[PDB]
Amino acid sequence: ASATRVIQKLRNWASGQDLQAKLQLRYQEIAKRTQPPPKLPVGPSHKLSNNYYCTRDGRREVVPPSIIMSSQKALVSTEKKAVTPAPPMKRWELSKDQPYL
Amino acid sequence: GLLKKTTGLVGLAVCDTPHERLTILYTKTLDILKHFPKHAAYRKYTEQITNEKLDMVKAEPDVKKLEALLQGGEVEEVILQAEKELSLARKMLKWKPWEPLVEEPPANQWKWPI
Amino acid sequence: EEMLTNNRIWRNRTVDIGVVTAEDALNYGFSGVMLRGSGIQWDLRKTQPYDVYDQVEFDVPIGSRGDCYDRYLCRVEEMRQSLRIIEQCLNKMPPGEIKVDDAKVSPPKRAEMKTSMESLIHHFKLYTEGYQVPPGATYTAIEAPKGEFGVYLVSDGSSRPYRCKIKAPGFAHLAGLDKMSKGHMLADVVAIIGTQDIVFGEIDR
Amino acid sequence: EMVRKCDPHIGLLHRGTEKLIEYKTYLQALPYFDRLDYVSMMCNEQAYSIAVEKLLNIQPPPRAQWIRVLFGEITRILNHIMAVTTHALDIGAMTPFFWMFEE
Amino acid sequence: ASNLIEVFVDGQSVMVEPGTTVLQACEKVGMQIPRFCYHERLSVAGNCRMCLVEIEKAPKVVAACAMPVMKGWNILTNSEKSKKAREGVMEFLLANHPLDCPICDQGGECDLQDQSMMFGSDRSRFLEGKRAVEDKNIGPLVKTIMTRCIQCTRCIRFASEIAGVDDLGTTGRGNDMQVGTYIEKMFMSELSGNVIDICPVGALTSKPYAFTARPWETRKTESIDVMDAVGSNIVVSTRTGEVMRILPRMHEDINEEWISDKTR
Amino acid sequence: TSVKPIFSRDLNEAKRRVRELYRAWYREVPNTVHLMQLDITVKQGRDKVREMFMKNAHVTDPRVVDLLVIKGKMELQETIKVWKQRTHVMRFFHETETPRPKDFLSKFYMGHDP
Amino acid sequence: TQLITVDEKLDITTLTGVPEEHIKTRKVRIFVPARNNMQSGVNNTKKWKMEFDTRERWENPLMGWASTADPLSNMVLTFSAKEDAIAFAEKNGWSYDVEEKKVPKPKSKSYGANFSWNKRTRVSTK
Amino acid sequence: GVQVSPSGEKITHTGQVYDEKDYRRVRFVDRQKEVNENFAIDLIAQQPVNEVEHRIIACDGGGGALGHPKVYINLDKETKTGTCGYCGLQFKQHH
Amino acid sequence: TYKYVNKKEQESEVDMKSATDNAARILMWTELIRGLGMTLSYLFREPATINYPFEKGPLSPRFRGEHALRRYPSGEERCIACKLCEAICPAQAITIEAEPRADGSRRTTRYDIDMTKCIYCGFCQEACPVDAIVEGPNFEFSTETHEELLYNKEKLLNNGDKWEAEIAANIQADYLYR
Amino acid sequence: KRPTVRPRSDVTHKQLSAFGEYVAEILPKYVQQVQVSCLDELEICIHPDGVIPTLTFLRDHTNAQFKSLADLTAVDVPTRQNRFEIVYNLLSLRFNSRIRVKTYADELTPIDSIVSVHIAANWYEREVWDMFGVFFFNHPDLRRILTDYGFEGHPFRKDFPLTGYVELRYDDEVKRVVAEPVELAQEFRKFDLNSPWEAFPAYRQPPE
Ligand code: SF4
Ligand code: SF4
Ligand code: SF4
Ligand code: SF4
Ligand code: FES
Ligand code: NA
Ligand SMILES: [Zn+2]
Repeated sequence: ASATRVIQKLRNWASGQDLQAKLQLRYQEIAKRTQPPPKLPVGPSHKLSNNYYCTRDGRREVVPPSIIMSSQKALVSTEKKAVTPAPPMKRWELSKDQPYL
Repeated sequence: GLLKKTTGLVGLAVCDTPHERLTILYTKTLDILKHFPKHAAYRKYTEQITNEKLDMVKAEPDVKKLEALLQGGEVEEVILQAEKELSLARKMLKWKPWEPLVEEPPANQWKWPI
Repeated sequence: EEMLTNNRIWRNRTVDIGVVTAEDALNYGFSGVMLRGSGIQWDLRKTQPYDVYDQVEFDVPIGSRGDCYDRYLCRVEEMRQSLRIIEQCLNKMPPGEIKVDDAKVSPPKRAEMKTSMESLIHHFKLYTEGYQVPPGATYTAIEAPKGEFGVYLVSDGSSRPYRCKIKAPGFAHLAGLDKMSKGHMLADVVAIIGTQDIVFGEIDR
Repeated sequence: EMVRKCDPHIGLLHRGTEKLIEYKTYLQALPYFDRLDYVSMMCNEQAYSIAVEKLLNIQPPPRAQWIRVLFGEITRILNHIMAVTTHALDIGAMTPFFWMFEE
Repeated sequence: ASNLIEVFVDGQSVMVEPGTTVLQACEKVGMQIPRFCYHERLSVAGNCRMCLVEIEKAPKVVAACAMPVMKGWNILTNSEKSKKAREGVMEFLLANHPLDCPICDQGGECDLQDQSMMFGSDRSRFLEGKRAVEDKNIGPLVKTIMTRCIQCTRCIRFASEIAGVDDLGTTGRGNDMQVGTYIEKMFMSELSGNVIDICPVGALTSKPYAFTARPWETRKTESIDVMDAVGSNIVVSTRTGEVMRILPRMHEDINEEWISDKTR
Repeated sequence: TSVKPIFSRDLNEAKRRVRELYRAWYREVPNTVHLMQLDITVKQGRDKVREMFMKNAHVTDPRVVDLLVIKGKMELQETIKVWKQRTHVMRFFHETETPRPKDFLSKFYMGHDP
Repeated sequence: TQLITVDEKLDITTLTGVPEEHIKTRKVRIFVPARNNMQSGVNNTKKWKMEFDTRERWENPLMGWASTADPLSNMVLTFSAKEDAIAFAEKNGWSYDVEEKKVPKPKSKSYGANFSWNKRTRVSTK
Repeated sequence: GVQVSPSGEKITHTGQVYDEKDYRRVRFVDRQKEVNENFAIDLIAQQPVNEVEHRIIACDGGGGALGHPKVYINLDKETKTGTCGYCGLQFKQHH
Repeated sequence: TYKYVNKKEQESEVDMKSATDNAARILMWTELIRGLGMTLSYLFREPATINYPFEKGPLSPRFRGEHALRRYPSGEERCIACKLCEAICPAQAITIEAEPRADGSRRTTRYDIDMTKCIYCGFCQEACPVDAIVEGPNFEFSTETHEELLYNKEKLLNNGDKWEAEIAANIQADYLYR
Repeated sequence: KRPTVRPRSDVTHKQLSAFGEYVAEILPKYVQQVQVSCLDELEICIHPDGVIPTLTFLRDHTNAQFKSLADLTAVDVPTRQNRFEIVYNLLSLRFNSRIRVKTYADELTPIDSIVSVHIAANWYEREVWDMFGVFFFNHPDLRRILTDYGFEGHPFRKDFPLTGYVELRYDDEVKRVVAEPVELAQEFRKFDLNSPWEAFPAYRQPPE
């Protein structure tokens, strides 16, 4: 910040940039090191009614894997059609912001 | 349409005659598939996959429009995949995966938690 | 970029150094920039998004030559795209709570812990036993800065993992160093180690 | 100076993290992930947090996910600085390391 | 054989003797009903109501510890009504319970803590003050912190039936009902120390053991008592090379669930 | 008692591999003593090889013998390549270890361990 | 590829890297752990456990910490059946003692017995 | 507070002090045994007893969320004070 | 969406002008001169170096530093030997023993932190129900021996008595975020 | 819509279930089990003979194209007679999908190396050999990768102790680093954490 106008011109010319607008050293633009106290909000389960845990228990909704085929207990068995694991991924579009560097 | 300058992928070169090359590979794949047993699922499904792609190649003479139908990337990636399927079919003929299960596991081999 | 990008010495040390083809990169187990440097259009934040990545706009830099110079350009541009995401995160930061409102998983706030009987019990149990995880296994992957970072985590139903296998992207990349270094000098090998972007905390675990 | 074979010997930083995690609770195991790719710390945490969240069948709240992406991309910059400038330092260009490590 | 009757636990058939309770039928399918007042070696009490479970096609939940099973009943141990009954009961237990877990010896091996984790809600909506009761001195072996008591009456039934000492009872009624001796009196049976185990909460704890250990620390060594010729099976809890306490180890043909105060 | 073999169908075929590995270790000792500058004789190095082989002389299962040879070939490889350092080779000789006495009385005096 | 005939006990002790002292002098206990009498839950009495014989712990002169020379002092292995645990100990060459699982005996509970006309089961208090 | 054993070593608030014949005393030669001098047992006993109008008083230790979990203390017994199990403060009922 | 980082291969014809500009760039090292310009521009920038130890790097109230054991305003210890910190400690760096104090209080007789096991994670101070164990702000406690970093209860209580004024003020600044 | 619970779709479960049937019908010689978890992850469990045919099929078949091996690891389950579960995690960029292939092994039954299918498997198989002691047939260069030179045992086995059997120090008499039996100033403290009350009734095992 304290560079003379001559040195500012020199370093601006040498770099090819306007360095004074984006100094890497921090001055008064940053936050104060003491702040007012926060008051944080509470989540959606902070209710006094209609809030039974059994209606919002994600862990108790997990179940064992579905057995599609088992050589032991579950036989898997017009021409049945072939399938893929998922549909083919669509091609990405070229960026409109800046397609080429 | 004008021939591609690059495929966009390092090591994959542009094909000058993609329609001909795809026809060769797909036709070759259907020949080796006739050597499979009729009931083998690999035969039935691979025949469906290959015939569907062969009919697209017959249908569309434009490379760009053909790439849109095949949905397998650049036509050179489609050719590469076609060669991979043919190589697989030769191996499946010797492996014979259509045969019954070679052995059951121990009863609790796949039981989790223990 | 002013120092390196167009510098003829920098280009002489990185152009056509450690060229990897797209097909080899896939078969060698490469991910991240080691794929995109060879033109493979893949990035898990776009293909398999997690958290709020489907709500931000950014571009995936793609290489054309599969060499160290293209991978350097990809990483420089990825930093520019990160700034683009950060800007959206700053403006779109929503209000509300910062952990799941579910005291059998996330510990309750300290004021609740010191007032309510349930909160104290749940605080006590979460910091001693921990939460039980229903049995199962997942392979979870993200687009880490070095490539696909994965965990294969097995639960046996208890509060301790049964098995945790970590997939480090650099483990496959270093395994490809011998492939990438063929027909190159010792000084090139120094460049190719750098181009893989390797940390041994993750390769060795 | 032509390189005929590269044989990388590793395990010189193998510390048995994966075995140690078996003796930890899920929360106790979290800091081990900071110390894996210890240039991309928060991204390692995020991978493990998502895996646990999946097995728990719970989701983190909206503001947490925006924070996690925000810091994920800060971390990516932290990583790419280290990747680019040390790579340059190994090729002889020492100066970019210093400018960017102040960032 | 002919006396066995068919009931269902969540649709699975079980053959049980006449008089078998709903709680016991669930045991035969490996399902443990939550409980506080029930203890299999004491007389049924049915006062805590943590074992309430829905019977299919019946609109009132039944106390599983006391209700005999009827032929054809389908016990839905995980139905929404069962689950909401457990949450409601747990919420009542925790309303006046003291925020004592850090200073309470039961912490980490507490059935109130654990069944709260597994069957209760995760938060409190109780916005009042809490009850607090004074503590009774019943001797050098058992410490009483009766604000933690949940009025399950297990100690009263142990003292009367197992130990043959009719000195424990309840005084008052309503929210003010207090477990104790009314007068200043010592609880010094040769079996007295077993009330520490069967008290589900930290209301009754071991004076010699107080504050020395947490249960996740201790290594358990299963062993035998030598203070007499009975050969009671015990667990020797140790930590960092030191013996911390002696617990009973169940053996149906010797000491069942109990030990003597010398053994303890 | 029907098992898959690894390499050897019987203990006689496995013994043949053991003798080959023993020959390879025997020839390597003088080169290792010389290249690593170990402060031991060649005779002392070959006696140690012998003692390590006889630590497993009681094994009868051909599969276990197969895996002992596989591991012995690996150890030989990291010795010939000088991937092992002197500290690693000298570890076989336990030169700072006070051996545990084998009689009842000496163990009784020392402590409680059998 | 074909099968071969290996008519001997499976024994992998030479491939495990365990020092000989910690194979031959060790004694494992195969048992179902007893219920903690402080709690009524029975979920921890469902699996078979293998644990090693306890060895000497001593006071660390500096801090007073508990020191040990037993590398197996914390080893606990879980098994779905007694026969799985026995099989695992035998192939590792560990002498073992196996204790039979203890199940609580079935009991007759009658809330009505608390109010008997002429039996000693009548409770004096509720 | 801090006292000294016959060997001259300071005794801690936990009652620790080496024996005269304990070799481990060598560790303090030309160094020092660290002993905190503010014994909590002596300082808590210096606090006055709090007089209250009710038979149940709540203690959270002061400072609200900066203290300890809020607990309720019974003051019916007139022959002794109710002590807080967390912070050790004493309360007595006025009548 | 994707972008090319090095696909500028729209090959075109070359004029004399552009061929000469290319010739000047090669023969007169112009891009190498731009590099020197950049390093020259830094020469005349104020350096980012601070004058340690007279100046310090900025820190925040959340900073995790050297541990301490705190008291209530009366002087009574806050720790009531619950062992939640010991249970959660991911490094098993905490060792605790306790017994009834002479006045019947639940208090520790051992509270050790192996500072060379500890990973300075702050999990202990999250887990403590009474704000007894905290990581303070001090980070300048390097020692000349390993043994000096095996803190016992007396050391940890002296750290609390040494640093409470700053520790209290940092807790007042952050506790509403906890 | 229930803010704390993870949202779920049935589309991926149906797609993965159908592809699971497809794989099982094509490879009945090897496929022992197919399942799709409620996390929507497909696992193909195969006999160990089927490793090379199965993984070749998944790499090269046009409707599969699992060309990227994400990772390859083992799980030790001592209660199983084949205690080692071998897990392959595969990625298909074409269909943006993942699949898991599982087989098993014991201490004396090697698995086939899949380096001819994925060169990526090279170091992973070395890691499995090093950490678990499972041998791989036809591996180009199989040897330890993470452990120290001359290290004895496979530390990721459940019955290998956490701190091992040997420790290192510098000995001034011989002037080198030496290996000695492990002796700990503070023993690792074992915590018994499991609640004796059941957490997940959906996974309750039959009472037998
Ligand atoms: S009895 Fe249980 S819930 Fe009550 S204070 Fe003690 S540990 Fe906490
Ligand atoms: S003191 Fe314990 S056993 Fe007795 S009634 Fe109260 S909670 Fe039940
Ligand atoms: S900061 Fe972390 S590692 Fe250190 S003592 Fe606290 S919990 Fe343990
Ligand atoms: S410091 Fe806190 S958490 Fe640790 S034992 Fe003391 S009161 Fe409990
Ligand atoms: S256990 Fe049935 S009401 Fe108490
Ligand atoms: Na109790
Ligand atoms: Zn208080």
